[PDB]
Amino acid sequence: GIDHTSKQHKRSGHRTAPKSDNVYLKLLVKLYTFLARRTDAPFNKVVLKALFLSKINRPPV
Amino acid sequence: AESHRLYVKGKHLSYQRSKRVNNPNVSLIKIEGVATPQDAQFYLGKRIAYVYRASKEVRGSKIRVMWGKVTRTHGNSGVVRATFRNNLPAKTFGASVRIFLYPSNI
Amino acid sequence: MASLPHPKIVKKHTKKFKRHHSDRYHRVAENWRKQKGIDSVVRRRFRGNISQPKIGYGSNKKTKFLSPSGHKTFLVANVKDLETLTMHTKTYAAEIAHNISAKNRVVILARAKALGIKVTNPKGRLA
Amino acid sequence: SQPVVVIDAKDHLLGRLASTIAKQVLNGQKIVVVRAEALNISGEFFRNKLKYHDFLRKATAFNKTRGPFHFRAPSRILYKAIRGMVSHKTARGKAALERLKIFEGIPPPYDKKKRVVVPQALRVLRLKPGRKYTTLGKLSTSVGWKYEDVVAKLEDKRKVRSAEYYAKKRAFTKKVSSASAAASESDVAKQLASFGY
Amino acid sequence: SAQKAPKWYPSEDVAALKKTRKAARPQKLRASLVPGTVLILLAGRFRGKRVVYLKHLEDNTLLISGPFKVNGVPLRRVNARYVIATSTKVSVEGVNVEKFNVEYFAKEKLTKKEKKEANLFPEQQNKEIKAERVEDQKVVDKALIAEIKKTPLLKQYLSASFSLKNGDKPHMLKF
RNA sequence: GAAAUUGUUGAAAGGGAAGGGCAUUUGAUCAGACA
RNA sequence: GGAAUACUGCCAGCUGGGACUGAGGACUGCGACGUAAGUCAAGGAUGCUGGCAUAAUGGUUAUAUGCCGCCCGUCUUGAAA
RNA sequence: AGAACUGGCGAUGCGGGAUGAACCGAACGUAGAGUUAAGGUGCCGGAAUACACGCUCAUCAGACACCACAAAAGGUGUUAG
RNA sequence: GCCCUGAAAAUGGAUGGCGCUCAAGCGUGUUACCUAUACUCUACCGUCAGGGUUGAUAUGAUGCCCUGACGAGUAGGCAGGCGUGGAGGUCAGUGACGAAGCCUAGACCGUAAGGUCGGGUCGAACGGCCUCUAGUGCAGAUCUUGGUGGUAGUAGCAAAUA
RNA sequence: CGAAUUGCAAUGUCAUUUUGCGUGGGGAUAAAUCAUUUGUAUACGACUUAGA
Repeated sequence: GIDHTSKQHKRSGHRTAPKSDNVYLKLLVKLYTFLARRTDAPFNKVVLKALFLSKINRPPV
Repeated sequence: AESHRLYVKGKHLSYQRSKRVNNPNVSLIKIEGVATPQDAQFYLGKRIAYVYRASKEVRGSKIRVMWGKVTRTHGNSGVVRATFRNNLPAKTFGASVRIFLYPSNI
Repeated sequence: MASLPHPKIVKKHTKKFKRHHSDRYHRVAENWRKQKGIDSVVRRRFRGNISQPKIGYGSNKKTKFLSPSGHKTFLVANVKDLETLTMHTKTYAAEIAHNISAKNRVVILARAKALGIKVTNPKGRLA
Repeated sequence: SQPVVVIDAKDHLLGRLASTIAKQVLNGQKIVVVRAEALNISGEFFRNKLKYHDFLRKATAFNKTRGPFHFRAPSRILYKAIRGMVSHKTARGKAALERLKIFEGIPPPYDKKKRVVVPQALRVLRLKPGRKYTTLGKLSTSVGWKYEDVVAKLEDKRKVRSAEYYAKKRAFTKKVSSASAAASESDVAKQLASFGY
Repeated sequence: SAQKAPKWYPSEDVAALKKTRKAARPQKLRASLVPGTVLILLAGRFRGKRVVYLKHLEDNTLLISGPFKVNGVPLRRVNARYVIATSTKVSVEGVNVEKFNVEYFAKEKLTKKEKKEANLFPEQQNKEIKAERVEDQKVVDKALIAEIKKTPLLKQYLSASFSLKNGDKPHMLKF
């Protein structure tokens, strides 16, 4: 067997889609996934990873 | 005159096994005249048959044959392992199987 | 109908996975229930004892839900349900429901013989 | 290789026979063992006697008809040794131990049938010369056998009835060798001698 | 509505194979299989028979003819594993066999698919024998018999049949 | 009109327990036509 | 004084037999052989032949056999107890 | 009975130690082929009644650590020194 | 060094058993051989991670595809799911030409919870799907109620004169 | 003298006990148990005896 350094089968503690069911947020996710995949920019990625956020980590400005 | 055989009579000794547990997927065959793994290597690949008499007459006849083949050698005294299409029934540990010469190297 | 698109169906552990001590007590059915005990011999996975279910036994994704012919089953109740499998024919096969009237078995089968659909239970209430 | 085997047990060692028998009979060969009163065993007589008197000691206390049946005949001592070497409690050991037929002396059926010898158990080959060995007839008699003086009265008749056969056969074949030696000076034999016959 | 459909019913029109890269090349035989050498069959109708090897056909097989006069076989083809190749040879340079090939022996039986219901001798080309094979079998053995009748005890050896005796240990004896 | 429990019939086995797991023979049954 | 052989090691040296596996499923790539076309054992098996259309073969089920298999739930350091 | 460092049992099956909660090996998806561990190859028991130098013959021999026990003192029994 | 005396315990008994004596014992050495759920290679499942794809195909990117590693587990946590009684929508759902239920060492699917089919029986209502909601799933509690067994055609029906 | 065309391998059929059916050539013509009975016996069965 294998002597383990790491906890096995460990999820990354980030979220990769919104827990919401707002279809008009699913769409912007569909959009920024595309613009983060087929682009060399990090602004898109930041926005993507920000759309997933909860209401306390996504506060009013 | 009498003699018509093209085969080599051997015995089904047992199954492959450890102590206290067994593998019926593999059987051990004792060939008559064979005494070492060198001079058993002639017999690898050869075919093996276990004939038995049944009751029903199916596709013609009352006897039925279970076919298989030799795979390799067992340890230091002329025993070989054999594998069959359908493993042997364990009522035969002491049964005369017949090894042919069918795939030959001569 | 002919169905020549599927590869060598194989089934890991084609037994039935009976409960423990269903063979001894009658109340204890054969529907599987996991032994949560502490001094057990199945939760502990001894030798000579029965085999608990796992995901290792899971069937291949290309040969799941496929009947040995290679079709997979669709439960039908009328002709409207068949007429969806007009096109998905070499993959799907129809199973007429158990609550269907004999008057309505034959019309379904008469439509299936036309559309080339393959039914799994055509000898149900032949009358 | 032969369908049935007939083992003369003179000058043999018991536990070194029985490991050959108990495997040859488990692999499917029928064996009979004959002249078992002439068996041999390691160790001095008093010692191998005490190793039986410490067996007779072992009997089921609450009823001794349930317990270790101490057999006094050589044919049954050997069978004990073999039954121990065999899983007699299954249908494989059972089936094997019915392939065996052990006797004291040589009865008629196996009288006129050839006998053999297991060389990896002969006391001669195995044991050191100078060691003491014990004979099973003397032993069985000392632990309660009864039929020693019978076997000697029968096996002697066997022997004098056999020696005459041997002399008959020898005084027949001495002329077969002469009339086939008188016929070995032709091409039929000068040609076979090149093939190796 | 006794069962819900899958969400889109994926269609599965069959697609093609990948371009394989496995090819055929000529077979490589043993050292012993020299034309003219005696063989010993091991299976079939004529098992036990000693015969003579002639031609490596192109269906991956071996042509033989035990002389029909002797041992009772015609020209036929054999799988080369189900034989033994003895160490006795003959001069075969007197015969001609190039007429023989993988279609000389080929049957064209019209009873190709109906062996399962027509089973009581339907009389569809299954008995006859013709003068087109006997002439080849005659011209070939009339030339081969001669080299047999050079040597002694070969007309008699091919006439015999191979059989294993009791003290025969095939892993030790030299054919 | 369930089950425990019970009778009759039929099949089968059965040396101081029975039942179970792997593997196969034999028997019973089902399979599928690939017409 | 002149060799061999052994022992240990190396070969991107040749060669023979046997066993298990054949996953993937258009093309695209790395390479090799070839004047070129193209061919190849090079990003996972093809060909030829025969047998069967049902006791072929497979599943279930019963029994026989070889090996293994202590009665569950619980408290417990520890339960077949 | 009570502390220290570590490893384990608990919560853990598997091959071995006959059997054993803890020892040796080694940690578990379902399967197939190959190779090994610890332990073993007279038979039960799969595997050499193998090879080699010796010691021992016991009228309670002796034979897989944990482990299931054995001493002081003696013996011209024998072997070597 | 080996062996022996020293060495005595109570049901019959344990190098595991048989048995072993130039060992099948002891010490030591050398090769071969046996075999685990361990190691190596391949297939399959699942989880985790990293990637490619809104070219645009069934507008789906919830999926599809490529690669690699991994898998023990009580108490316990979380996730995805099977199932039951009733509710709102829906299949213009099944049904007296037989619903539901019940029996079925008859069949299929699913790792599995479980679902589906055929046969027999029977006689009036019942389901799939998206969702809502709970008095929602039992082998156990000296559990509750009801019912039935083995022991068992057994103990035993023998004071009071007949 | 025939032996091909089991078409390139598919035990390729013989082994030996047990049972029955009939065919035809013979051969021999009974005891035990229950019930009854005795008591050298006995919980019941059993044992021992007698009965044309």
